[PDB]
Amino acid sequence: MDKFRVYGQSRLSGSVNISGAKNAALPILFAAILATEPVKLTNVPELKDIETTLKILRQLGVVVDRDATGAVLLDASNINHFTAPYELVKTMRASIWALAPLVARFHQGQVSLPGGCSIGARPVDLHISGLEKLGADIVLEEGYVKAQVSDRLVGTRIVIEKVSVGATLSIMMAATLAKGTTVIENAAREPEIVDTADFLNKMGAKITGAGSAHITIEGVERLTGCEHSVVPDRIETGTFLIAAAISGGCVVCQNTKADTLDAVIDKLREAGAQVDVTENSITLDMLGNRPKAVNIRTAPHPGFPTDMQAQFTLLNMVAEGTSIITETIFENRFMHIPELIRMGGKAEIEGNTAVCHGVEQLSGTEVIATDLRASISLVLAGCIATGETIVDRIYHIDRGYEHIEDKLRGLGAKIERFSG
Amino acid sequence: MDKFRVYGQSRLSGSVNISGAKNAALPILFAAILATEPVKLTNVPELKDIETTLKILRQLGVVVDRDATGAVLLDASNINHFTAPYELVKTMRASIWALAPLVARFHQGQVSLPGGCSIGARPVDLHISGLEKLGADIVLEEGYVKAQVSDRLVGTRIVIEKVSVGATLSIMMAATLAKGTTVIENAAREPEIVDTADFLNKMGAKITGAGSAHITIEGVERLTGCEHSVVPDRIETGTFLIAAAISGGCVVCQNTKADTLDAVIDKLREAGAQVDVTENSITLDMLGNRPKAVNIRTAPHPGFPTDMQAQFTLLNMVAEGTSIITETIFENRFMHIPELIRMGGKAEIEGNTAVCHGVEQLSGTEVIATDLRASISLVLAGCIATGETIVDRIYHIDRGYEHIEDKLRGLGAKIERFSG
Ligand SMILES: CC(=O)N[C@H]1[C@@H](OP(=O)(O)OP(=O)(O)OC[C@H]2O[C@@H](n3ccc(=O)[nH]c3=O)[C@H](O)[C@@H]2O)O[C@H](CO)[C@@H](O)[C@@H]1O
Ligand SMILES: CC(=O)N[C@H]1[C@@H](OP(=O)(O)OP(=O)(O)OC[C@H]2O[C@@H](n3ccc(=O)[nH]c3=O)[C@H](O)[C@@H]2O)O[C@H](CO)[C@@H](O)[C@@H]1O
Repeated sequence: MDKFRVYGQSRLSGSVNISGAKNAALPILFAAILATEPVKLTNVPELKDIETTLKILRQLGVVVDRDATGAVLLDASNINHFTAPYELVKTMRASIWALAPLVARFHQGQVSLPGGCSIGARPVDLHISGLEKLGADIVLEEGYVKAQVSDRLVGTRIVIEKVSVGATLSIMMAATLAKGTTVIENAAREPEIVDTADFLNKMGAKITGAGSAHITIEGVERLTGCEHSVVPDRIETGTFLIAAAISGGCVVCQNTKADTLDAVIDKLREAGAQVDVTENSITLDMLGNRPKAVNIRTAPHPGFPTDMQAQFTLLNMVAEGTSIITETIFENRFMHIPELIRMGGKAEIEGNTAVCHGVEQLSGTEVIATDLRASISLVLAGCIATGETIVDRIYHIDRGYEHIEDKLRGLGAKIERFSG
Repeated sequence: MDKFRVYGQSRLSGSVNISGAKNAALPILFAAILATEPVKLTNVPELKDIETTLKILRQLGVVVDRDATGAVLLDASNINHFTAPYELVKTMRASIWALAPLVARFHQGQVSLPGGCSIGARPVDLHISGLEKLGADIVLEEGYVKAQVSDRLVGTRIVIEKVSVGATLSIMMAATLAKGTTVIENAAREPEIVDTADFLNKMGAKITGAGSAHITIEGVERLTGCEHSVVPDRIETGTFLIAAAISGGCVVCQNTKADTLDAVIDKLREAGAQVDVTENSITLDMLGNRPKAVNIRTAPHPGFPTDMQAQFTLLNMVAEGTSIITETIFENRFMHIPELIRMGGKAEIEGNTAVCHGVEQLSGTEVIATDLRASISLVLAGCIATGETIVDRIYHIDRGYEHIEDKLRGLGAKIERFSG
């Protein structure tokens, strides 16, 4: 079981290159099940979630591999299996995205129903419901969501009652091959949804409104292929900007997208940080100052992203003053708080809210990671805490961050991967 | 990684012997740190939690082992180490109970601060707070809760603002050796607390009011030793009564305690079960009938116990009608719902409430265990579901149930433990 050994107080400063969004690459890879011609994806991060997706894709008949240039070449021209197996699905619930394109293109699909997840209740009722409105017959047999449709899907008006990133993407994917026009009202607006829509359009789709709560899709017979550069990862960017904010350092993020982090950037400024945004980079200079506590409320884009919640919890735990953190997306995503309390942090939880009291310094000790995106807060804490910190079960971190040790070391952090 | 293979529909009927309460044996074993003379505990279940406690106890200088008769012999006359190490504490947060007796008897103690736990936020602020009111100086250093006191503790009035089983037990333990009298208002009333108090009294303690919200303890210089038979486990009993209730069978639980399951028994009757209570046994006969849905609201004893919540969720998922399950103890203890949904169950979660719709039959498939007490619901589901069911990560089950496969097989269930 790999662990991270991170050392005493450090000023995190320097340059770091931002990779493509994990959550844009993932849905794009599943959407690729629709491509009848070669696909070439660039700027795809190198982390476990991508590898798992490739394993699922390959067992469907898709030929896909990353070459020496780092680009992902994919050929889905001969899919001959239409099931995403339980053995793989259980490791990454996002694989539910395989159902939509499979049934839209091949009129049948099967995916293991995602079970429980630590961070909260995550049913996929909205995905099923949306596909059913497009004309799909779906049943649950032996733990598998089985979808079938006698003819091409049929576009129609669809109002998702809850703001859902996943459901918005499943429905949109399926809608690209449906007969007529589909309209997704109350659609999630996340930047990854915009990128997937742009990807599909480059292959012949006709999607407009992506980024808004009103999506319009004019179905087509089939999609071809394309080359696509994945949109910069706003969460990785936010995470590194936070690295400087919590250490009083100065960090420059390269290859960023200016407008996908407004909520995060505003909070960093509210906390006392100076941030400079150029078309392709973002620089945060904490001017060697301690952060000022700021309240946080997670919500769908463009509001504050839940994937940046833990990162900001850490910022608040070392800031000056008291703050209120409210999580409205996943009601049980505070696992990092008690791990941070072990390091000297001060906070109290009540429902979906946490009230933190900032402290001057954290102290190193052993802590456990459990959330692929949120747990990064523990590694960051190790970088600014006194003495030594041991972050166990970092395999979670490897699912949501590429070359995390190299990128952090590049900012002055003393971190080494070991086992035993 | 061990898993359970359980087979198709079965009527669970027969006799099963109930063991001592895991949660009475655990606090009693930590309370034993106070004993200056030999201790002999009988009716102690054989499950992982006991083994972990013994490992912690042994590294303190306590000589303790279960003999061939199954009895646990303990000698804490020569404790020479006063730290419960992170390596052990992280596997069972209940080890926090080691701090109270250590500081009360040796005036110093050290225990790793429990980190995060899947089922919910579980701080121990009340334990620390209570010990501090008794005269202990406590600090958090390098992830360890360090307690110290220059002289014997001093008894005083203590009002725990929240109903807490753990805090009620830490404070009571420490109070037995404090100077003067301690009064614990708003104390938790659980049967295991009554049993621990009876155990301590047999060693010279002077505790009255256990079982009520008002505990009175007259401190003494030192405690001696005794022989004690652990109180029957109400949760294991409830679990087996439920086995019959969900399968229309008839089960007889031997060596039970009549009055520790009133809430559970009433709900079973509300659900259509016939239950006969004798001084030493409880029999549930479902008369081969399907259960009638019943609402559930968890709360401190004598209300409905959270440790029986999943078990009843399963009962509701196969009952007739709709039900509302509200969890007020641990807000994130519904992990079993999505695993049960995979088996054909119907339910929707909203906050700390789950609304279930009973179905006629469940269907076998693979599911994952994650809660030492709650996950037993998944194994039970396997017993009544059609076809085959695979319950993975049963090591959790082994922490909270002794010889679970043997006891279930003894009721007609087809279950086998395997790996790979
Ligand atoms: C692979 C991926 O991109 N994962 C991201 C995606 O997850 P995810 O796909 O789950 O995001 P959703 O926006 O769909 O849903 C968030 C909330 O909606 C609920 N819900 C969702 C679907 C449904 O059918 N029914 C339902 O009740 C969920 O239980 C949860 O409370 O968005 C989250 C919020 O930005 C991120 O933290 C995840 O990292
Ligand atoms: C070893 C053992 O006996 N474990 C049992 C014990 O756990 P446990 O010792 O945690 O029980 P508690 O009754 O003390 O507490 C339950 C609730 O109180 C909160 N709390 C508790 C202590 C504290 O200092 N601060 C605080 O906020 C917890 O976060 C939780 O929400 O009771 C639970 C409820 O019967 C059972 O499900 C556990 O299996």
